[PDB]
Amino acid sequence: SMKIIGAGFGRTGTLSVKAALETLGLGPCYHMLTTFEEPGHLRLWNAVSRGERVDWAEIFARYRSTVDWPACDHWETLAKEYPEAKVLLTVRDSERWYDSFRQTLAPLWSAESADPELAEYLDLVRHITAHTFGGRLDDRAHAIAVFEEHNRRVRASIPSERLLVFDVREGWEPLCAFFGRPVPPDTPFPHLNDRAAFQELLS
Ligand SMILES: [Mg+2]
Repeated sequence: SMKIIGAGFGRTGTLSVKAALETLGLGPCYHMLTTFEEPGHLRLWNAVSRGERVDWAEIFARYRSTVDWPACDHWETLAKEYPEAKVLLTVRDSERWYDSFRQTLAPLWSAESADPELAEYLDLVRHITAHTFGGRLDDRAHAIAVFEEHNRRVRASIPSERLLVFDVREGWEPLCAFFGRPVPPDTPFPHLNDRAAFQELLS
C-alpha cells in the first residue's frame, strides 16, 4: 500500500522531497520523471486523465510515496483509495513557484513535437493545462490563482492530523517529526535540480 500521497504541484521542490522521503525509508517515491522510466505508465496516466477506470496498483504497486504531477491532481481519489496513507502538500512562495513553472515547464507544455516518444507526455500535460489551468499557462495572475486555490482545496479537505503542509525551506525537522523517522545529525537537506530533464526533452 502507498504510505504518502503527494498533493503539491510540480515546481515545489519535488525532486528534493523525493530524495528526502527515500532517505527516511518512505520510498520508493514516484515523481513526474518516473513516468519516463516505467514502460506504459504514461498510457495509464492518460487513461486516468480521460476518466477511465484504472487499477491504481498497475501504477503504484512498487512505490510507497508520490510527489509532483501527475498524481497531485488526483489527491482526492488517491486519499480515498489508500485511506491509511498520509497526505503531503508541498508548497512554495507563489511568485517563486510561477517563476520556476514558467522557466521550466511552460515552454515544454506548450510545445509540439514530431517525436512520437514525447507524444504521450504532451497528451498528459495538455490535459493538465486544460483541466487544471483553464487552458492558459502564460498568465502569472491566473496561474498563481490556480496554485493558491489548489492548496486551499487540499487543506480544506484532508483533516489536519493526516496532512503535512511542507516547504523545502523548512528542512528536515517537520518531515522527521510528522513521520517519526530520524535523519543523522548534521545532514543537509537535499537541494536537487531537475530543470535540465525538462528543458532537454524537446531537443
Ligand atoms: Mg535519497
